[PDB]
Amino acid sequence: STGSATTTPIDSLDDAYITPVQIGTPAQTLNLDFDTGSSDLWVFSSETTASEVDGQTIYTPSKSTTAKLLSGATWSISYGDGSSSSGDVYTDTVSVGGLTVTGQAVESAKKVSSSFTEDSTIDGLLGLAFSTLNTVSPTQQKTFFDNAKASLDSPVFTADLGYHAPGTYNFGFIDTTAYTGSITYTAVSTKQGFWEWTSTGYAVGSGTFKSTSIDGIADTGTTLLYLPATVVSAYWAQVSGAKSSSSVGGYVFPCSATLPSFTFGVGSARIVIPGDYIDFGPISTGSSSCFGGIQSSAGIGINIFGDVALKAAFVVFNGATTPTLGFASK
Ligand SMILES: COc1nncc2c(C)n(C)c(C)c12
Repeated sequence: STGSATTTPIDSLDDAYITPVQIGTPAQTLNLDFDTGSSDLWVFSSETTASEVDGQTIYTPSKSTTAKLLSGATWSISYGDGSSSSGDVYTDTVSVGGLTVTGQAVESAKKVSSSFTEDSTIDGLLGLAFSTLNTVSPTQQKTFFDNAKASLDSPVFTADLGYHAPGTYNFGFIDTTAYTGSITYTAVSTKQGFWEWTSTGYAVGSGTFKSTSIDGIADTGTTLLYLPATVVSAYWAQVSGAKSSSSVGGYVFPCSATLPSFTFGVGSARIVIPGDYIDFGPISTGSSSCFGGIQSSAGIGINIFGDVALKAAFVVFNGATTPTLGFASK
């Protein structure tokens, strides 16, 4: 089997991407944030505290003839941005782009933090990291990909995120029309539960490439590119007036600037992030200070190849017996 679904930016900044997912019988379609940095499929639901729902579409398990309470199971998650959610668990039929898993754990939120309530466009998350990170207790549950894997034509999924435009998540096949040149594959460590790999270096604009190992994660659920402070300082030094602002929470730059590109290494290959991808617009409405898309990972504890980086590539998440990541230009 295979599946193919379109993923769409939630806003004009590409803060996140949503992908429609069918849950239950008859289908209930929710728009979920596919997140290769976590491993829970959780949704706003008929059980979510009413004052914490503000425009999201909810899953109602009592209206699904295939939903079953997973007795005694609970879940609770906290994300790198300080947001959180928790609740109980059902199993139900879940389909993505024509690919169906029966008995998928669907984690129903009883509580969500304010940042989830405030984002009316995201109805929940669909985790695509390794199932060892799944938070369900006392019986840990498998991701949608993990459950689908054995049925797929090939044990892979691909992320093809758009810049200010729709893109695609495919399961079970590699669309050879979706990228240019060849796909360069690189080793993955699953020891922390992430799609963790080592970039071979970087360049800023038309500058020379610096060969240096940068260990980080491929995370579709993180908006920005978070890299070591040395690398980030070298980038922003090329932008007149750019500075790190503790009051704003990162590097800012004049909105009048034209940003340089940023290149990252994948083995001997190179992925070029155009400068425009690094512009996140005014820090507040009407401001002439703009927020940067490359930020320091210092004080996160891990480097994160988030959407800013991933959207410049066609990315293969290879879940073969020894997982690997592939990157191609597009
Ligand atoms: C204008 O965009 C922003 N402004 N201020 C802080 C931000 C943070 C922390 N992130 C991730 C974005 C996209 C920001």
